Amino acid sequence: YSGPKLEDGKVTISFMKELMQWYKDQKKLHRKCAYQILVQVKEVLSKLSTLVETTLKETEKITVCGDTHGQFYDLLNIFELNGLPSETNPYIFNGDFVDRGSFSVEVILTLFGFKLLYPDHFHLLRGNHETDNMNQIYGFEGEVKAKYTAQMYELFSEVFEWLPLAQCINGKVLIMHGGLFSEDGVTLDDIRKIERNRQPPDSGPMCDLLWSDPQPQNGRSISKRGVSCQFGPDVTKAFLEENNLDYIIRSHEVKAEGYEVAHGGRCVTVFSAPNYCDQMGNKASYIHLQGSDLRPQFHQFTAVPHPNVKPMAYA
Ligand SMILES: C[C@]1(C(=O)O)[C@@H]2CC[C@@H](O2)[C@@]1(C)C(=O)O
Ligand SMILES: [Mn+2]
Ligand SMILES: [Mn+2]
Repeated sequence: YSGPKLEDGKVTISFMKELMQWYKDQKKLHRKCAYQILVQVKEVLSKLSTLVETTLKETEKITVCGDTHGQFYDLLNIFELNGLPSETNPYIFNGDFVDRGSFSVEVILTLFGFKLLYPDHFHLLRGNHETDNMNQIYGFEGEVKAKYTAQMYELFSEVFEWLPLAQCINGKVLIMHGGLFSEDGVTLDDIRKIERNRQPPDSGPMCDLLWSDPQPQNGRSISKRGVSCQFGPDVTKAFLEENNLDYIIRSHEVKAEGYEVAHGGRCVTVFSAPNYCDQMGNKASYIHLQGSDLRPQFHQFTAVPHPNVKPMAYA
């Protein structure tokens, strides 16, 4: 083994640079190093609140990315366009890191590595795909079994259970993978209090955060996905008012331009997997927020080449 090695058992910036190159070249991180990253990141995530609360000073910025779905070469493109993560270039990845794309292992270990390196500036929120039933079907479990072992997969599953479910910036912008709730009256404190270290239930606030979608018409509808609901602009308005928020950013749906702003400004979708599954032909985007101006600034990007491995090859 002549690949990336942790230094004194810990992630460093040089390790991360070596790792990204190793992965670009289609090589595998030694199982012992992967294991160390997973055990250490479990510890880090398990100490976090279900609702991560982050203050952005006036001179600070943050980048918000939506679904990446194992599109590792596109993840590298994000970092090339927007800079590597650091204490002055923080990131939030809003769920759905794995499944569908066939470089899910490379995406997730790169994301976990950066979480370890910059724990206060590199944020990961759970998506509906960071779950066992989804991973069993949509590629990630197959990919981990192919590259490592079932035991390694079990560890990933345990780590995913500790991913926080939402993040609030400056008490003004709430970020979650899916969206808002099937019942009125949910508060930020209710979210804080969710016991998240589990597979999601098929109903209730944890399910909704990971699974719901906005709809343009007022009200709520039964979801076509078979779980959670669609929520209209009236739902969003009431939730923002009760919680003293400005707007929400969510992900969870492909958008041709990589983003959408619904509910009159109140419900933003960001989606960061361009040409999704090598077929959708969509642009992707990421968002910049600034401490002095939390209105979203969209930055679009398009797919880059990757090795010839088909989406879902491991599913
Ligand atoms: C189909 C998708 C998936 O994750 O299964 C994939 C494509 C759009 C979005 O990401 C999706 C609907 C989601 O679950 O977030
Ligand atoms: Mn998704
Ligand atoms: Mn999703």
